[PDB]
Amino acid sequence: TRQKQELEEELALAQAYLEPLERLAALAHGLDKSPFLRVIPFLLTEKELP
Amino acid sequence: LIKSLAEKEKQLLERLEAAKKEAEERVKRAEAEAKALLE
Repeated sequence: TRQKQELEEELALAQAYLEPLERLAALAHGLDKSPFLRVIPFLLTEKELP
Repeated sequence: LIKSLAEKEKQLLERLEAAKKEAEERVKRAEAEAKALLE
């Protein structure tokens, strides 16, 4: 039961941010952990980017 | 903003490699002067 609850929580938390983490990693595939630039990623709102 | 940034950071690291090689060159000429003056 502990393994099932942990696996269900892990599957839910993975599905909550599955495609967006992949898209952000594909966008930031040049400086992911480079020691000159931190990349603040934010799952933010609709097209009000200004 | 993926491929060009990766290759630019690689080229920055290559210039750092060139600086480490010229520091090794300074170690080399220090060795050369030490042996020549001892001789």
